[PDB]
Amino acid sequence: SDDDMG
Amino acid sequence: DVSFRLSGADPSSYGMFIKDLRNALPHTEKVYNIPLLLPSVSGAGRYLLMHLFNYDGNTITVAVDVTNVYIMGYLALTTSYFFNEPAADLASQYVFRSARRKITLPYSGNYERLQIAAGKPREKIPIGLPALDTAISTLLHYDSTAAAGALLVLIQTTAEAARFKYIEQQIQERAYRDEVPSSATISLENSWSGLSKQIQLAQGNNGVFRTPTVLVDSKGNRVQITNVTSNVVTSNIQLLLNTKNI
Ligand SMILES: *[C@@H]1O[C@H](CO)[C@@H](O[C@@H]2O[C@H](CO)[C@@H](O)[C@H](O)[C@H]2NC(C)=O)[C@H](O)[C@H]1NC(C)=O
Repeated sequence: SDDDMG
Repeated sequence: DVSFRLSGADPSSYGMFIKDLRNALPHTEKVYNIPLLLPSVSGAGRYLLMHLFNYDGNTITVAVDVTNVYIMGYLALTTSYFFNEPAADLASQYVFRSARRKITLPYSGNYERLQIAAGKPREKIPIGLPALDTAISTLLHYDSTAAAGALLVLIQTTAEAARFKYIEQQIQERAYRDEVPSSATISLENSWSGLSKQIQLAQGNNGVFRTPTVLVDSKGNRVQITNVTSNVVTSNIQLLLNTKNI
């Protein structure tokens, strides 16, 4: 559901 | 078959490929509006062939088990390569029949064995579209150690992005620059089997999971999923592994 990078 | 070309690839054409791959997978029903993969398929119908083209236009054909989206093996020129596992050997008698030689890789296709063979956990391997281009290139010239690392990238950018919208979006962000996967990405990959089962047996139980699943979110914060109402279920997971195969 969430998002960006890591 | 499904196809993806890295020459001129952008976030949008990658998205179209991930969409093509999803509805190339057969299902009879949906559980909470998510396609449920079949318990089994007999013969050559059990396998999907993905043709991948690197930037230079070289190609490999990857065979995918449609009941679980596991990669069984791949064809690079006139050589086929299959994981050292019973599923992949069954697969070998249906796909890549015309290969001049068949090599069995010295490992099975699971993350744990692939990581040992690679010498690196997948936390430390950058992924993205550039990585995928590299992975394709590495695979057409046999080298078992490099192949383990290339397969860890290939699995994540194809199979895992098909299973989760989040991971597809992660890869779209890495269209022109590789980056190691977030913690969330790794816990999702690790929880697919568990989440699939809890979503399935939530359906006679008012959408409530028999056992909560523990994930990690974007901010690296530990979270507990207890029912089908969560964003993971409504807006993330795209395919369910049938409980027969769990
Ligand atoms: C489904 O999941 C949601 C989100 O985790 C649960 O939300 C909680 O609801 C209870 C009671 O309604 C509140 O005490 C909590 O504060 C809520 N948590 C959050 C993070 O907002 C919801 O309860 C679950 N549904 C069922 C039927 O158990």
